[PDB]
Amino acid sequence: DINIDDILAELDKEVSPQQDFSDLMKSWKNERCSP
Amino acid sequence: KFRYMPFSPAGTPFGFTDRRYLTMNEVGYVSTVKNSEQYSITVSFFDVGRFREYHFEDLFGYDLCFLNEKGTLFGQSKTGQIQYRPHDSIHSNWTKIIPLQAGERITSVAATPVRVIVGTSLGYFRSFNQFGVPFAVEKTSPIVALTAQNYRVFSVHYSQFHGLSYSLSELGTSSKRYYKRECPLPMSLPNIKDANLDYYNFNPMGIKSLFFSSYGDPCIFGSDNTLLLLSKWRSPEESKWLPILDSNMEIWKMSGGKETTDIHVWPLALAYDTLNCILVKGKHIWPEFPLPLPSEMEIRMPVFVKSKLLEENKEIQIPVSMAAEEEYLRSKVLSELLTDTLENDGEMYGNENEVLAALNGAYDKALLRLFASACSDQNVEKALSLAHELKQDRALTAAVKISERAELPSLVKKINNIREARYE
Amino acid sequence: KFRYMPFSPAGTPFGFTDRRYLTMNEVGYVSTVKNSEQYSITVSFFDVGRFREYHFEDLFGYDLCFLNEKGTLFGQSKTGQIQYRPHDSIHSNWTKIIPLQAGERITSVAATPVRVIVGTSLGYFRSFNQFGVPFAVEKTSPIVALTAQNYRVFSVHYSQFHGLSYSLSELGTSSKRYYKRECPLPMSLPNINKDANLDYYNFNPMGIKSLFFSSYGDPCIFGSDNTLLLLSKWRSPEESKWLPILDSNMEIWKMSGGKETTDIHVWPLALAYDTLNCILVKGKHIWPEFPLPLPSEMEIRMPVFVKSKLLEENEIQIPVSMAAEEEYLRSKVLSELLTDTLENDGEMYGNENEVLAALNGAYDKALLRLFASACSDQNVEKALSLAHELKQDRALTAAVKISERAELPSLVKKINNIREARYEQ
Amino acid sequence: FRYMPFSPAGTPFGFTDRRYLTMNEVGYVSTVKNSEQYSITVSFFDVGRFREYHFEDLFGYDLCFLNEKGTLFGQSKTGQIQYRPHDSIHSNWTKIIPLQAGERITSVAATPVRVIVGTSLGYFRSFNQFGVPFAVEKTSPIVALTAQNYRVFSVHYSQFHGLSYSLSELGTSSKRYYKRECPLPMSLPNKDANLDYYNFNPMGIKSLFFSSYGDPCIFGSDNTLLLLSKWRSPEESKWLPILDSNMEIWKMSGGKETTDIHVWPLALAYDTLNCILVKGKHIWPEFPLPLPSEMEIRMPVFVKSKLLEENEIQIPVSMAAEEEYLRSKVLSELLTDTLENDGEMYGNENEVLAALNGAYDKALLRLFASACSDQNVEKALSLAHELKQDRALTAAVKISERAELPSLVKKINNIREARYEQ
Repeated sequence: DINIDDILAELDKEVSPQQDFSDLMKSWKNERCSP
Repeated sequence: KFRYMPFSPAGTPFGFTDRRYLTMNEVGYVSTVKNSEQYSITVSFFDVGRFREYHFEDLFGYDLCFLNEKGTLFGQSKTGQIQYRPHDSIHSNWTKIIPLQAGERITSVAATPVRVIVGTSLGYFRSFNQFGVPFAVEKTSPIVALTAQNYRVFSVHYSQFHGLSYSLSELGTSSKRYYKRECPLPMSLPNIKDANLDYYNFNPMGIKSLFFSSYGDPCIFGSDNTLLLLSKWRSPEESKWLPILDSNMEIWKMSGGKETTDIHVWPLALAYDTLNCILVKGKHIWPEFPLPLPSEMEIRMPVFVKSKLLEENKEIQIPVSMAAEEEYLRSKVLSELLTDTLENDGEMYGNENEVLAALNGAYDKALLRLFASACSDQNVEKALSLAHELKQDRALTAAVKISERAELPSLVKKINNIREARYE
Repeated sequence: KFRYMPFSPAGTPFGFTDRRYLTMNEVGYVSTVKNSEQYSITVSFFDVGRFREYHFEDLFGYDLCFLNEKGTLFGQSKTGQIQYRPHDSIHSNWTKIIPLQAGERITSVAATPVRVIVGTSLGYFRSFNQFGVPFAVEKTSPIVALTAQNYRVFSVHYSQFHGLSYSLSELGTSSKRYYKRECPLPMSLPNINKDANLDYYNFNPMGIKSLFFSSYGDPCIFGSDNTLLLLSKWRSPEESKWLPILDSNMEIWKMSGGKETTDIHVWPLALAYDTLNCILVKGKHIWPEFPLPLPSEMEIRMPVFVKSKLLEENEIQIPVSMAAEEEYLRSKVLSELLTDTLENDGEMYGNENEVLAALNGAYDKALLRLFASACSDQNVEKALSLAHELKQDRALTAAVKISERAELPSLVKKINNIREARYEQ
Repeated sequence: FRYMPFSPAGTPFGFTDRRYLTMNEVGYVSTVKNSEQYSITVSFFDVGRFREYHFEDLFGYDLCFLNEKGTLFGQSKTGQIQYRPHDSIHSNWTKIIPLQAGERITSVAATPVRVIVGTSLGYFRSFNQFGVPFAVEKTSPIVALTAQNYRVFSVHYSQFHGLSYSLSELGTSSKRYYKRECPLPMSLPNKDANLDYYNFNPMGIKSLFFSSYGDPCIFGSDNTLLLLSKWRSPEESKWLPILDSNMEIWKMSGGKETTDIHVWPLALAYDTLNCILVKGKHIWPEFPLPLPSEMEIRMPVFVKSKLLEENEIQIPVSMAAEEEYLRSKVLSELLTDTLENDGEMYGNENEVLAALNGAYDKALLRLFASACSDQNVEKALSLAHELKQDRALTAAVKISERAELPSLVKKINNIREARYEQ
């Protein structure tokens, strides 16, 4: 079972506003619960 | 003996109920209901934006219905009455009755955006125009089903003597071309439960449904419950039906290896790489008036040995090798058809080029899994053959790296020669 | 179990009558009667002049006879004998004993000026040229019937395992090309569910009344359905298709004026351009009797009519628009076949040019009548289509007149655009 | 339909523990029912090429394709398929196909280039020479699978489609179908040994096999050798009953049909069928395999009744001339087809064609003398037309003089003029 999974991986290795919204929502939760 | 009965794609019988789906397809589904003699026909469209639902009562009791974006083709076999109803409503529902000799019963009706087609038990193919002006009448082997997608019309010519046959043709506005004519259709008829027979009474041929593919490749689903696609249909020389799904095996798979029965894939239409169909988990293989949400299943090359899976299980586990082979074959056939359509009919969506590129990538990487499998077996010759089929030279770098990690210096040398040859 | 009873085009059974008819080619009818242990063969001719009706007493009982201008092909299936008899005394009545394996029965024998064909029940196709010289032998599907004209060879084949089929072929100089090879014929098959009709089935189990090529050689066959099927565009198999050009059943029911007459029957002889040469038998025996009647020659009619509405409107009375539809479709198919012959087969009679011109005129006049009907219906779209199908600009201006008197100025503009595109092209 | 598995030219056990899986020019796979196990004796008519090893088969592979590079062994029920290359360097790789309920491998065509597997359901399947899948598709129920040089030729019968055949060859891009599921004209079968072989081979095809050049050939229950002449030209493709083993055995038997004699065609050596004559109740060869009795090709033009009336059977000179005419015609055609496509694979085919022209024209001149004896001007004239070379025209005019028929003399002279002038 030659583990080519690394080989297939590397062969596959060849500021999102959505992300910003997610960060905001996490931050807002933390603010709400944070003392 | 066999009985010739009216048929519509994916139709359903009344059964014990007074309402049945005259037919269903991607565009929509039309279901009728008995109502104090007069029948109530309801025309439902899947895409609400494209069209608007409308229901009318049918005194003629039309049993044959064809649905296409342009309109509907309602007809009654025993009477010969055929009524077309343009969906746009800009044009009146032109209607006429065809000449039905003694015993001549309409087998099915095909609608073309420009022409109209009617099939009879006697095989009296009849052609009318969008406004009902007749075109010509032809005798052919009796047609049981009359799928028609865009200008591509696919017919199933069956006879007690001529046997199972099919004719593929794209009439089009002009340059009518007959891709195939009554060639033998490689499908398996049902074996001769009460609901099964009743459907066979409602569908003697046992055709679960008939339709073209999303891109427009003919698709068939017989009583065997296997979805067969005519690979290379555009080219009769290499035209060949490929089983892209064996619903029974897939159901037994998703069931956790359980031999379920009530499940019944009701073929609705084949999306690219995925089949839109309703899983009727009831005694009646056909669905009920409260039509459920259509289900989507990806196509699967039937290369799974049920015994292998059972031995693995004793959630079904598939060997990475047999899986990889299945994905190899599926990607290969999908890429074949995709390239054929792209070069022959362009693309209705630009994404198809990238889809084909990614599919070629997956094809090469499946060759790479199987290459590693062969290398583990020390079958450097088989692995060399695998790398030979490899489409991408970068994937070939991956393959030579695998051979190095597999400790096959002879293999590595072979793949190096392959690098040079491809560079040549 | 099926019996490969020998049959010849338009041949009739014995019945209780010793007299019968081996074949009824338009050239002549081969009436044969079993006398004592031999058969008195009357080789009659519908044209006695060029071919006098010579009689010869045959002690071999040749069952399969194929008449033609060059001669007649008298052979006995059981003996494998084929005593072809040229009508010209220049060529003797050459005979041959074909190799017949155990149970081999000659199903049919075709006779052509180019060569002579002989089909066997075993499927071992055989064929020899004139004056009895071998031409070629091969294995194919069990030969059912054999109709051939000149190089053209239309062969029908059926097996209990292959099904109804026909291997249409012609003698390509290099080899006998098959336009259609065992193509599934769409012809109707006889249904057991009539004593004379069954006897004919005992004589012709396929219920095939006859196989006769058209005046242009086009494959034409006539059978139990009482309809004539023509393989239009046969020279182009890809686009070829059979057409029920005529239906003797409804045609007779029409000439009876709605008075269904069981006794009347039709016996195919040939197809004179558009009129089907065929005896209108008028006896229990669907086949002609020794006093052979005169040939009944009726024009083809598109089976686009419904008996019910015709009877309600009413030798039948037909709606003018409905008759116009039938005339239009028949004109279309006719002119199509005419151009097919004139170009692929080549003009032969010479008058075919005028025939095609008249067919174009009839096509256009029927289109104009249906267009006037549509304008009366105010279906501007249907009428516009009808105008589009016009194949000449004279009919286009006539349709302009019809629309103007029909007060369809928009449709008149559309016709104007149609002519713009047409004559500007 | 029974749809029993069949291998190229195989035999049943016939209520015995010994039989042959397949017979071929490469060899014959004699197998012994070694209890539950199976001592499959892979016999080779040339064991020098490959050693006859009696490997024991635990799976009792019913199917077995035998190609010189490898002897396949398929099992319809279990679905396992053992491919044992005849080359020790190549190991005996095995595979198990996914078989649906009722799916059973009916036949298999293992070529050195590619491997093909067919089943009862008609689900065509293929792999590489080592067992890597090539392609899979659904077709008519498979009944015969013969392939050499990746020339996949197959037969398919069905209760609905009926008897059919898919002639094909694997083009590099893909496999071009010469005759896709076209209707096979083979005469299906309707004593005890016949019933046994119909239980084993109800299809009635004693063996499906290509010709020496590689043309499709087959031996049906009719006991006649059929060859798809002009197969490379689908429009001109035609099945030719090149042999009627009934007729041949009858002729050598002195006008006496002898049931005990039975022929077994392994292949066709061009103009002499490679076949084993087994004299016994069982039509199939028994364990003491008879020597391959290569039968010369004989067009079944002879009239059985006329042949026996003439009377090893005495044959009329004219009838034998006609048989030579037809045999050389069909042969020459096949040789030309193979030469314009396959070429001089033997290096003798051009000389064989020259000899065939000579003998074909000799038969033409003999029938020409017969026609002149008939004093039929048009008969001998047509025979003169059939002549290819100029010496044939000289012989024809000389014979016409021999039969004092100056009209012919003139006609042959005119044809000769038109020929050598242009």
